Amino acid sequence: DNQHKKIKGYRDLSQEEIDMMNRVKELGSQFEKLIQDVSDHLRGQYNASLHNRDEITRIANAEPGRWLAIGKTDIQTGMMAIIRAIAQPDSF
Amino acid sequence: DNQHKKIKGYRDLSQEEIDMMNRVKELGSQFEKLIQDVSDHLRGQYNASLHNRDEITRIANAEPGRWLAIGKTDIQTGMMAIIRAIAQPDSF
Amino acid sequence: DNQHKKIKGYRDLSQEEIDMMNRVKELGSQFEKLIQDVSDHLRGQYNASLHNRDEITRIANAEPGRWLAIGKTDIQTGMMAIIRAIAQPDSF
Amino acid sequence: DNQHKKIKGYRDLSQEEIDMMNRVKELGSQFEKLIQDVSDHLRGQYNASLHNRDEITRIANAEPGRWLAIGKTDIQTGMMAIIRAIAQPDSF
Amino acid sequence: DNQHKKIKGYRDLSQEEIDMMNRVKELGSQFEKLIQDVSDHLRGQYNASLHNRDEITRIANAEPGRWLAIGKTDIQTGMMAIIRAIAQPDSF
Amino acid sequence: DNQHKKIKGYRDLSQEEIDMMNRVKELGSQFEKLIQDVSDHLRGQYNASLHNRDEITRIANAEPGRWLAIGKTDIQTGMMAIIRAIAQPDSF
Ligand SMILES: Nc1nc(=O)c2ncn([C@@H]3O[C@@H]4COP(=O)(O)O[C@H]5[C@@H](O)[C@H](n6cnc7c(N)ncnc76)O[C@@H]5COP(=O)(O)O[C@@H]3[C@@H]4O)c2[nH]1
Ligand SMILES: Nc1nc(=O)c2ncn([C@@H]3O[C@@H]4COP(=O)(O)O[C@H]5[C@@H](O)[C@H](n6cnc7c(N)ncnc76)O[C@@H]5COP(=O)(O)O[C@@H]3[C@@H]4O)c2[nH]1
Ligand SMILES: Nc1nc(=O)c2ncn([C@@H]3O[C@@H]4COP(=O)(O)O[C@H]5[C@@H](O)[C@H](n6cnc7c(N)ncnc76)O[C@@H]5COP(=O)(O)O[C@@H]3[C@@H]4O)c2[nH]1
Repeated sequence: DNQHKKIKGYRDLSQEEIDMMNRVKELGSQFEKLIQDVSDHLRGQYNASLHNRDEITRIANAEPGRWLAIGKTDIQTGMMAIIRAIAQPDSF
Repeated sequence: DNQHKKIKGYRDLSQEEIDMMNRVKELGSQFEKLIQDVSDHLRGQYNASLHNRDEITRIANAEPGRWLAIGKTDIQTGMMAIIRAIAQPDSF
Repeated sequence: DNQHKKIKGYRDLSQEEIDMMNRVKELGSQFEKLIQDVSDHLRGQYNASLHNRDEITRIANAEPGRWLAIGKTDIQTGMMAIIRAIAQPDSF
Repeated sequence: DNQHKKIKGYRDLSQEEIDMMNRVKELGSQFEKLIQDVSDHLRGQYNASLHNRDEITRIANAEPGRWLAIGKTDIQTGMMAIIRAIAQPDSF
Repeated sequence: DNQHKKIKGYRDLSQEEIDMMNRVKELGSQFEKLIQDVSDHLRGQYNASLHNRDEITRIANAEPGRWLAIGKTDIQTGMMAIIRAIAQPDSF
Repeated sequence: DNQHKKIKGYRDLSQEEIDMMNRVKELGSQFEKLIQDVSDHLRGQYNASLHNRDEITRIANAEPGRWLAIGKTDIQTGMMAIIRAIAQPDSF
């Protein structure tokens, strides 16, 4: 019970603050779905092109799965930073 | 006309690809609105607390405007990386 | 009371988990002190060298205050990522 | 001998500067130990929960090992940036 | 034809702008070659030292391939950010 | 003399290693010049458009100076990471 009191820097949050944090989290869920959809597109693109070496080489050179992972991490850490701006912990 | 042909690594894109890129951009617009709303909350919070030194010191120590800017940059660069995964330029 | 239940993805945490999170936060406090000490060194270095244009130009070109801010942000976001690995939210 | 003279932008450093850089490196060693401890916790958590599919799915969805790696990289690059603020190379 | 008009925020670009963007891309190609050369050095270093456990352990602890990948990503995203400063999309 | 021995994790470097590190630094100097050129373009663009509010608003919304600074930092930290892959310090 009341885990936050045990965590350093955590402070009490009002309903407005919690609602804003949850708004950020919800938008992120939409990004997650978009990322899954892009991953699904990539899976199809790769499959459609196996045996067509030129396209497989082009896709390997574009590295789209690596870039999608980069984007996912930036989206998640940006969400965390916005939420920190709302929640405002009293610690480094 | 056809600026992309002049830009290195840029390739022709199908309507499905362009639609996915635009989907990413649209979700980002929603993030922009959320960020503005958080900035507006912060402006109000600061204003409501001027002359209450303890709260002004607490807010200064939490640095919420800096964290909001950090989050904005991560959201934008993540969008760029997801869009690169869709668009797949043929260059470093 | 029990703010975490209202925040999406947040889950109950055991004492061991909270103790590890707090360990991360404590180490960060040590980094904060080190960063302040470096900022103090920089303030002195700059002061000692005003009127010695060559050194002031060299310091301006090294941009040490900007680099210290870069380091501070990376330390804080790394702390946040380690703490997320311990706390393990059930959301994007 | 005197490798630094051969490296562009590297400049001579006083004992105080070297001591501060080493202070940063030492604090980092403490972070390394903490990261290993978290990795050990994660290994145990996973092991304790194999055959309990719901928990294994939850852990896979939280991606704590990926987040721990993210945190490690941010800690290391932040250390590098703080050390650059102390050492102040005369190059881009 | 004219894919840019279909992509949100994309604007018409003059020849000077496109030439600057391509200048960035070209410099990046030079970085790609340097990165390949470093990867080749690492491959040789590892090979030359197999059976010399102490050196293999030292290399594993330095993690140079991971650091090279980190550097590659930072170079590519920095290129993207400079190009965005030139191209100036009218969107988030 | 021999400052590196006093810095933790620093190891002796061969001429080939130092030459590769310097190659990275040199390429970076080329990036610095390109960044200055882009900054100069931006200064001119802004100047040419003062009193044309629509263009000044568009430029303010694109935030090209902020994006150029983002790119500069990513280029510099990527250089640092590549150089760490060559130099291979024996510390966290
Ligand atoms: N002042 C204050 N009071 C709070 O109650 C509170 N709760 C969170 N925060 C801070 O918000 C910011 C963003 O949170 P996010 O959920 O994105 O990341 C969180 C989330 O991924 C995870 N986490 C924290 N608590 C829990 C929890 N109870 N369950 C699951 N995951 C958790 O660990 C990350 C980092 O936490 P901190 O980096 O220590 O504090 C956070 C951070 O500064 C708070 N700040
Ligand atoms: N002016 C100046 N004089 C110096 O003697 C000096 N030594 C280091 N630095 C700069 O400090 C900053 C942080 O150093 P860190 O050790 O975290 O990263 C270092 C470290 O990981 C690695 N490295 C450099 N020299 C060695 C070395 N001799 N042995 C092992 N690793 C080394 O390569 C990284 C990047 O070096 P640079 O990015 O070229 O210069 C560094 C950087 O700006 C110096 N700056
Ligand atoms: N205003 C404007 N008009 C343009 O014509 C234009 N073209 C690109 N940009 C923006 O430049 C910046 C850097 O571009 P880079 O090529 O590094 O990344 C690009 C590139 O990796 C990829 N991409 C975009 N279009 C194509 C394309 N036609 N073919 C291949 N890859 C493409 O997707 C990345 C992100 O694009 P955005 O993040 O939506 O817009 C870019 C970005 O802001 C433009 N901005």
